[PDB]
Amino acid sequence: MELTEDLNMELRVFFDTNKSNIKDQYKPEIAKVAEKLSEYPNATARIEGHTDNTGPRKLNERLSLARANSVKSALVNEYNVDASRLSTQGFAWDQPIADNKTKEGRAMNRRVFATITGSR
Amino acid sequence: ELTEDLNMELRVFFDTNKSNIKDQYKPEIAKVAEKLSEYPNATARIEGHTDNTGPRKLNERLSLARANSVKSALVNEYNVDASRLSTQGFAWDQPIADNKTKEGRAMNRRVFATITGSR
Repeated sequence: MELTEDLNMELRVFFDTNKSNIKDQYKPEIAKVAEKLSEYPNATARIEGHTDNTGPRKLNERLSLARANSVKSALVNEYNVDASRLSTQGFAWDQPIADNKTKEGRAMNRRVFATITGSR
Repeated sequence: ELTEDLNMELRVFFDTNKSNIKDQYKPEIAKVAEKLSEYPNATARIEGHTDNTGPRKLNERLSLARANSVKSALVNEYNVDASRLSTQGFAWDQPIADNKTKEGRAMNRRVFATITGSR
């Protein structure tokens, strides 16, 4: 007998300008991700952070990575997920998903998108 | 967004001329029923086969009887809705082993069921 269940999950977290903290509104989503990572012990997560295009380049390279690491930290420290199962990478303002010329668009760009995949 | 995809393959083997489900296969059939409940939209494609010995008509009926035997166990013993399960017999047309050997023929007298679903 061959039995496989494949998990596919996408997480989206947004941040305030120049901030890398996890706003309470996203805790329920992060909790759901931790739950599935427990339900699928072999699953891994690709966490990628981003920034809008305002401010010094290096500040944003660092900030984008800090955002991705903030999500990883929440999973690792609050939910005890094995750190090695999660990758983090920052892309500064290089991959926008919205218009940087508006407040709303910049808000969409200050984000962390994570893809969780794996089978059991 | 979140999704879970189910992919299962059940393999049941039969003795010459037989289409009964040997008790050793009940645990696996039980597992299939469990997953069909966990993934309510799942369906199964049950395909029966025979080795190349005997009349063509015997094997056309036997291959299908084997597939239906698996379907019947799920429907009657596990209350699985019949419409979610398709059955088809291929006689000896799709061997997976050499019919020249005893063990090869044993492998060919089978029913392979593919279960797919998502939630």
